[PDB]
Amino acid sequence: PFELPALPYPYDALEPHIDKETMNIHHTKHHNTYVTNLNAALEGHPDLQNKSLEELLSNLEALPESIRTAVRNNGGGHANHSLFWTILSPNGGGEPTGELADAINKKFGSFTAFKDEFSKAAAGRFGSGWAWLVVNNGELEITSTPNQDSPIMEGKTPILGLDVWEHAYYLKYQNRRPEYIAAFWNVVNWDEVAKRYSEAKA
Amino acid sequence: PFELPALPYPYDALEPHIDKETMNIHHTKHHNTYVTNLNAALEGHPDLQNKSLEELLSNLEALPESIRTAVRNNGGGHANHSLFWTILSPNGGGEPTGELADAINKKFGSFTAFKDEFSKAAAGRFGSGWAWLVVNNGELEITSTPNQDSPIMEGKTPILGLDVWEHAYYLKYQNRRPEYIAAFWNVVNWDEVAKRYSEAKA
Ligand SMILES: [Mn+2]
Ligand SMILES: [Mn+2]
Repeated sequence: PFELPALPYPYDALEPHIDKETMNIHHTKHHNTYVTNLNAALEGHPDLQNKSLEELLSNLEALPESIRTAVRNNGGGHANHSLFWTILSPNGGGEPTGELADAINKKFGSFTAFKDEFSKAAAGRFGSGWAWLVVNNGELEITSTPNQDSPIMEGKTPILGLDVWEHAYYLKYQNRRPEYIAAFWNVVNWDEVAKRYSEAKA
Repeated sequence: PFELPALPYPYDALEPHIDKETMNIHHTKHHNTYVTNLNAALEGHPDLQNKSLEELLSNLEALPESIRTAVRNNGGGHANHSLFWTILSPNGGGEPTGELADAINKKFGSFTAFKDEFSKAAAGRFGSGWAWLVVNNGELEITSTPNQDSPIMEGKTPILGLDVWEHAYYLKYQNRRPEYIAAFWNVVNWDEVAKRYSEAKA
């Protein structure tokens, strides 16, 4: 079944940009709740217990109506937060390089303009949701989704996401989401984003 | 123009059920932001500037296309928090009385049963939103809405509401929303809910 992934860094590694208390609660309680509920939803269906998260979220239409919403919300929660951890790093920040930077420069004109568009999208998502950079049939684009909806449901491959649920920033930033977004850029693991872009292109 | 209402009690008054810090921030920053953004969307539209919040939210389609969303979200936020403050009280708690008590026993069986299904409605609202006791053509019903949507848009009159945006409970309760839902019952101003129920029946 599905398992809570271990973090690749200590819970305080992202200070002062994300507080360790938030990292611990976000991971051990928010994320792990999504995993347990996801597993609970599929307990009665050996049909589905051997399918990847990507397969389930691409075939939401086919799942029984009794669990469709559970898989949507808890499967999305698991998929989104699993990606989130990997694209953070205490050694992150800076700018992308190589093929990825070249792709960003062509679609958005500059890395600066990409940051602005991504920050605007993250600030504009009313209520709970996520802001994404995705690969959509070989092309980069910025989008945002509500609640725990994953772009995989729309046939898009996420390579970078920013959780803008209030639980991701309230303890430290309270209502000041924009400076949580500003702080986010100092811990982005661009090497991981590039790896995911290299893989999504295929 | 619309203005941020004064609270009829100190920020200290609902302890230990709701922390003063949250009350202060919820009022002067979250709610205030909704009011200012509502007034800003209406600037340049003097035809809309003497219409009540109820009239605005009931005919969102009549509003121009470019401000419709701003009014739904910030108008809804203003209407919802305005009601929220009035149904909290340091002298609250207990059970309803009289007309409202009979209407609740009749429709839900008993105050305990109504509490149970109102608590589950509040807990089951995924993401941001509100739990409501509304009057719908003279009849009581429990419902919930996403984000800052107000049941006034559907033609229902809210007489009691519970804010379940994470900012409403995260500083004190973090992920434990049910703990916050349970504490909410100790500060409910049932007298206010009664006056509202009395007036919606007209
Ligand atoms: Mn989250
Ligand atoms: Mn609120």
